[PDB]
Amino acid sequence: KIEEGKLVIWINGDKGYNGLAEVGKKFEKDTGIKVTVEHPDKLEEKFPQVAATGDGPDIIFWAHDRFGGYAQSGLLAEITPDKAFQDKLYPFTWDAVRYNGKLIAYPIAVEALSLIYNKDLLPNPPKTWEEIPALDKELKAKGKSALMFNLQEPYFTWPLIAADGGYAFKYENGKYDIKDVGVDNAGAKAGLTFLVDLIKNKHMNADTDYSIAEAAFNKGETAMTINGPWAWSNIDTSKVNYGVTVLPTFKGQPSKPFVGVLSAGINAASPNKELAKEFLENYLLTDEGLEAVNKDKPLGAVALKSYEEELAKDPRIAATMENAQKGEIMPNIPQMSAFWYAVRTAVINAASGRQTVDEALKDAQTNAAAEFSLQDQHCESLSLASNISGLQCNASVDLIGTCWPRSPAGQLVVRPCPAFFYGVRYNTTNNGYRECLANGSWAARVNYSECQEILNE
Ligand SMILES: OC[C@H]1O[C@H](O[C@H]2[C@H](O)[C@@H](O)[C@@H](O)O[C@@H]2CO)[C@H](O)[C@@H](O)[C@@H]1O
Repeated sequence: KIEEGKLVIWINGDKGYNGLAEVGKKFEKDTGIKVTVEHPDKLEEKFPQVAATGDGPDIIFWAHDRFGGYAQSGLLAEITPDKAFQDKLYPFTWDAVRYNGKLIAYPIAVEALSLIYNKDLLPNPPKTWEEIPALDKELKAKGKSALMFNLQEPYFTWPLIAADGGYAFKYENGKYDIKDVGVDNAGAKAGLTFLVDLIKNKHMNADTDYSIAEAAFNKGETAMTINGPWAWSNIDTSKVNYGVTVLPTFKGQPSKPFVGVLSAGINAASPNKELAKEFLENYLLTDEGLEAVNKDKPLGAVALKSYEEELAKDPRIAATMENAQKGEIMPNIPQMSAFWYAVRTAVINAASGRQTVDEALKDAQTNAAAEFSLQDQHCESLSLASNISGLQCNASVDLIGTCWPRSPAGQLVVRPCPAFFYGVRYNTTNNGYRECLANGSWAARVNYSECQEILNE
């Protein structure tokens, strides 16, 4: 458990943490409270793993789209800023952090991906995606490359996939339809087909991650990169003469990046709740506070009206806003992470040719919509027919495909042993045993010691 009398904050390592550290350093010699800022790898997934065990940081910075999930697991306190404080920020940023009626975080900044290009290597930037393959074949000559960006994270490839009709969840009569998923329609299919083709013809390498693309652009090896306002800082230091511009169109349609609002949540387990509120409202979300972070790594447009009034003239902020305009603010519904993971997997499996586009994307449809396997359905039909009173274990299938049907609590359940002729599973004459516990959980212990064939296999 986190201790009382300090503040532990987590932010992504691509953001201006050292800028945030100074705000906490100003906070420290003002109230007398130690603020230590960290930036763990895989933060957005690490937070729920530590939190639910009452162990996270006090405050957490991530784009708003993950917050609905956190809120549903009960990891976030609901924030209580007065009407005076709410007026200091843009209404739409508040919408982004509003979940099931309640405000669940403080909005900080509006992020959108932009096309970044090298002016010395590329006077005029391409307007269409279709002309980049033609462009890279010219840059073959001078040992340079047209375009590299993070192909590991579907945030970067989504703008292309969304362009021609692909979407996450259908919005419908003031709500998202979590079963209606635009991940393998004609539009999404086209977009990825096009991406996959850039790698086949060797215009990009499927193993290109964030820091590979970053290093390539900033040293002058590549002509373009796709990135957000945080990236700018290092590019300045590099002294590369760069432009920030509207993302290329695909099939005459604009790229549609998913816009994120950087946001700060309060750990529901954290005792230091008022102290956390004290920090964000009075120290971070201020001209000074936000300026300090922005200097370190640019935030984009900021949620605080007053300080946004300052940054507005920056042509690069304009470009961010032009792209954000073409795209959309992400939903914050708890299914967003199932969506992201689906697309993350689709893109990588296709990127490496483990799957075709259509296989990769039909899988993504499955994944994103939280749909039931055939195996799931088969197993659930095993008890539906006969009725039990009281606590029950839900049907589930274990990692060797044994179906443990819905069963009464506190009972031993007997199922046929698995065996496999090559890929073909079948059931033997022997049995495996598993207890359904008094509390409706399946026991971790599964006795397979009589399963003669599988032991031999
Ligand atoms: O790649 C999917 C990923 O995209 C977004 O994460 C962004 C984040 O919002 C940006 O601020 C920046 O740090 O880059 C991240 C991409 O690595 C979503 O916010 C996130 O939920 C999603 O998984």
